[PDB]
Amino acid sequence: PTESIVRFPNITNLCPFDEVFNATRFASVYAWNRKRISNCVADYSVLYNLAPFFTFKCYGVSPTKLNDLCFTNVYADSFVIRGDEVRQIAPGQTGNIADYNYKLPDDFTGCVIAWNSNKLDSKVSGNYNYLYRLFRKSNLKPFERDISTEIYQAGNKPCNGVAGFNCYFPLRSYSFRPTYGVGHQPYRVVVLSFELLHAPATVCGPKKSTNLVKNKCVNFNFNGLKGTGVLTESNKKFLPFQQFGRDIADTTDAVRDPQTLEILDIT
Amino acid sequence: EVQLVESGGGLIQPGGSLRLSCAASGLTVSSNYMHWVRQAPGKGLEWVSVLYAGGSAFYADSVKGRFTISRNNSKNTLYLQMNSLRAEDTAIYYCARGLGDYLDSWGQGTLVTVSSASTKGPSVFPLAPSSTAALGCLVKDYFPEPVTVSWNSGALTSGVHTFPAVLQSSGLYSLSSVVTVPSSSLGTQTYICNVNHKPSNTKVDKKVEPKSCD
Amino acid sequence: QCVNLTTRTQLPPAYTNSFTRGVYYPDKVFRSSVLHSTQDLFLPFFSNVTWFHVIKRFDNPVLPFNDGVYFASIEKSNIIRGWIFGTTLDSKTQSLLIVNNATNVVIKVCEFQFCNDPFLDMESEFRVYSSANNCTFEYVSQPFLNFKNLREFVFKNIDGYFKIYSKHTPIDLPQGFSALEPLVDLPIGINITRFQTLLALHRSGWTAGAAAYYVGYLQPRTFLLKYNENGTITDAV
Amino acid sequence: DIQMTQSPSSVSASVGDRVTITCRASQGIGSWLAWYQQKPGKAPQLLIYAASTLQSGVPPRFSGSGSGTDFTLTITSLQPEDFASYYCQQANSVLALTFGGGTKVEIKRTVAAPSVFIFPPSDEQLKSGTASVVCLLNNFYPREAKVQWKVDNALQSGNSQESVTEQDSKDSTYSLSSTLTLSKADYEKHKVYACEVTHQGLSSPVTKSFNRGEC
Ligand SMILES: *[C@@H]1O[C@H](CO)[C@@H](O)[C@H](O)[C@H]1NC(C)=O
Ligand SMILES: *[C@@H]1O[C@H](CO)[C@@H](O)[C@H](O)[C@H]1NC(C)=O
Ligand SMILES: *[C@@H]1O[C@H](CO)[C@@H](O)[C@H](O)[C@H]1NC(C)=O
Ligand SMILES: *[C@@H]1O[C@H](CO)[C@@H](O)[C@H](O)[C@H]1NC(C)=O
Ligand SMILES: *[C@@H]1O[C@H](CO)[C@@H](O)[C@H](O)[C@H]1NC(C)=O
Ligand SMILES: *[C@@H]1O[C@H](CO)[C@@H](O)[C@H](O)[C@H]1NC(C)=O
Ligand SMILES: *[C@@H]1O[C@H](CO)[C@@H](O)[C@H](O)[C@H]1NC(C)=O
Repeated sequence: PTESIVRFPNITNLCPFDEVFNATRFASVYAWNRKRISNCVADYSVLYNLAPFFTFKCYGVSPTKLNDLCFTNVYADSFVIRGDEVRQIAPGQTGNIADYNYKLPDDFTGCVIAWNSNKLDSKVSGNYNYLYRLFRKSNLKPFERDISTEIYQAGNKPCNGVAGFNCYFPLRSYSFRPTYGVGHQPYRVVVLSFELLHAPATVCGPKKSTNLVKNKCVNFNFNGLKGTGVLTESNKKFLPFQQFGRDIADTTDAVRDPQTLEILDIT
Repeated sequence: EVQLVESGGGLIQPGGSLRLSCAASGLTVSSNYMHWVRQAPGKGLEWVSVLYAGGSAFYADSVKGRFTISRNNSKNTLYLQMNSLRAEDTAIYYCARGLGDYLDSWGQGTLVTVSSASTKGPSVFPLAPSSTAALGCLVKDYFPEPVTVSWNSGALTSGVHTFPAVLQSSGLYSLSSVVTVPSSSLGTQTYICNVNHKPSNTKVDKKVEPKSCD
Repeated sequence: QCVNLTTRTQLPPAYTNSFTRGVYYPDKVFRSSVLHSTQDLFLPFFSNVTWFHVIKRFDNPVLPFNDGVYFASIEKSNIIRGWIFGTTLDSKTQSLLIVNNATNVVIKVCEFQFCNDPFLDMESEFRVYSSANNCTFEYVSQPFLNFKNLREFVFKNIDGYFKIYSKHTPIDLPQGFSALEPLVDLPIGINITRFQTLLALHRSGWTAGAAAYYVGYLQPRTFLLKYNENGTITDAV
Repeated sequence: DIQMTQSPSSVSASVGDRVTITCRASQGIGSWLAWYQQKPGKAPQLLIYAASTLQSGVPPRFSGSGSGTDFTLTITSLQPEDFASYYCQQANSVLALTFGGGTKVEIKRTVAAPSVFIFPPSDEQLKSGTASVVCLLNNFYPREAKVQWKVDNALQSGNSQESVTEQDSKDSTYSLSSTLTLSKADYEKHKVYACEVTHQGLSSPVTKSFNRGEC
């Protein structure tokens, strides 16, 4: 009568999204940390169920199909960005952040996640713990980070690191206070990057199971194998690290699920 | 050590184009942020465009279109592209360089005027004093700005009140200028009223006399 | 970083035939009490297998990885630790590394400046690499382990998968049969040219015990398998 | 998006006084304000940046402070040369500059009251097709001076344009001139012309009304 869903194995190791989204200190805007996430299962539904984010604009992907399709590797970049600059994260945007701090290609896959962080990253006075690049002689290349401590120069004469006229420090400090406006509030933004290569993927996502049905002619689906029969135990003790059995006429006669490791005769 | 030279301003039709040049002496136009400011007469400053150190251009809400900036490294001079104009677009501008959130360098100012009319000769209107006292002249329908007025070929300098130009509803310029005279010197000395300007090169001389019957 | 060796003694390779040793599990699908032939990569019977011996002998030759390699070795006290696969074994190409120390097994595939004699030296000296760079796919797995220990390993590379088959049994090449169970599947997908191994030498210069290993090639031949009701694999044809 | 307003418009103070110029912020912006001073007919110059620091070329007589929403421009000593408009400037995340109104600083004078001096139109103005009549105001303080024209005991609005002369260095005298435009056919409809002003220096307003064609 009904349909039994696929009995994929137990929940394996989870991707470290807890420490990414709840770290006690985030990296600077110019010195943004680069982290690679792989060899786990990705679950974006649990983060979306709480819904603490005010930005969900994504191009090329959909939240419903995130659990179906998957890529080779996941890259995470976490750094504090105010909402004005946040609205500027789109690839079709220009400015100081989009051309001197971070760059996104036109064919970028994925999007970023931003949420309000007015409580954290602030004190009674102005917080000067975060800096950003302001002056550059050329457009920033996509997907790369440059950390230069040299004194930026604008005048014809060169200055040897002094703080004189026509040349100053390119980096500038932030001012985070609780009395600032909504648009000047400091938000915590994490970049979710997706890259697809010719190599097989290593992180896609987990899956659930259903209730057992016995002594009934109910169609099944075990590890992507479709068939009809009655699920009943037997005495066919088999060797481990196998998926399913067969017969002379290629018809499946036994399959084990990675939950109880039973016989589960097909017909 | 910083100096900015502005040129290209003048009187142009609203349905035309103008060339703006901003020359930097001790600054390079392709290594720092560029700032543009505008200031209509009778009010404060306003922002029209900002050019970044890269290939990024930004404009205000009223001027998103019909404005394009383009810098050149051949002679370190900035060029501004314009194709359309409005009635309120005439103002003074000061191209300048500065850092983020504040600018320190500044330049000179070249006036720009947009109108559907052209240069026209003025018409000095005499004023009849009432029989202290006030004496002066009325200037009506003079183009273009600016104009100067002299009393007794510059001999009279006390009590001169040169009022600024004011725009009427018909888009023409009217100016007034009066001086203080005593009642005992009405028939003693004669004052000549001279109004002239370079673009119209008009030479008009007018004398003023108190009214006797009219 | 490594020290070059000079006292190596030249010795021409020898060949010893294999006696029905290359039979392994055809696929993850379990079958029993049936007869079937598969079209996969197998080691042909009555072939020739190159013989290498390490005792004052120090050997680490270079042979091409045209197809999957058959690696059988008699080993005592964990003489060998792992193997490295790379096109040129330098910083301009991607190379695979397998290292098994006394604690665990880590699979880490990055680019390294390999030297001509990468070996191992208690175990507190790792002279196998100098420095790393950008890479990915770092995996940590469980340990894979009178001569009394015999270890057999099968290496395959299809659809970018580094399938490895291992089997440990107690005891030249003795006559018998064994089954190579599938253990770990690694989707790494890199070019295949070489299968250089790693050797560990005890420091007292240095003295090493008796050790030997076998190298073979796999060819797409046809084999007939007779299965058992218990599910094990019997002798083939 | 963001709108900036300045509460002071025209403040009168001597050399030994504080201008107390402030800029009102609708949103919360702190320590990101700059003040600019421009002279009549001269280019503007920077005074302070980030509302706390002082420029090297700017003398240290200028002071400014503000935590999150209110800023001040108190000056320790006022000089006759330092008498110009001040503007509060706030930038955006895309370097979108915003400039609001300006406040002019003068000295309390209130020396006298304006004097009305009307002038009949000339005879040659009749042949020009347009007749104009003007009345003048001089040495009046403060700037509140209505220049409305009452003809035939009827109020008139939107016909005279105010013009305020510049300040001389010695006396700092202000004057007002207004030009009224009327068609030639409308001149014969009326019979007098007058302008009225209200000032604190005079107990009662002074109205000078002259009839058409004679005194
Ligand atoms: C971060 O902490 C909050 C507070 O408990 C929690 O709701 C949220 O799920 C955490 N983030 C992740 C990614 O688990
Ligand atoms: C899978 O998880 C369930 C629930 O915790 C547990 O009972 C079962 O033993 C697990 N299976 C394996 C193979 O660990
Ligand atoms: C294997 O190769 C060796 C030398 O290359 C040769 O002597 C031997 O005959 C070969 N084995 C067979 C079965 O041909
Ligand atoms: C031994 O190997 C494990 C994993 O295989 C690794 O974590 C550890 O650092 C290694 N120890 C040494 C001393 O290299
Ligand atoms: C080399 O490093 C860069 C940045 O660190 C990375 O984008 C790139 O994918 C790396 N290349 C390889 C082959 O891993
Ligand atoms: C392996 O080499 C072939 C040609 O020698 C090349 O086309 C292929 O891309 C290589 N594999 C990888 C994963 O780069
Ligand atoms: C086959 O399985 C049965 C049931 O477990 C067992 O009794 C028997 O010994 C097995 N056969 C062999 C050869 O081990």
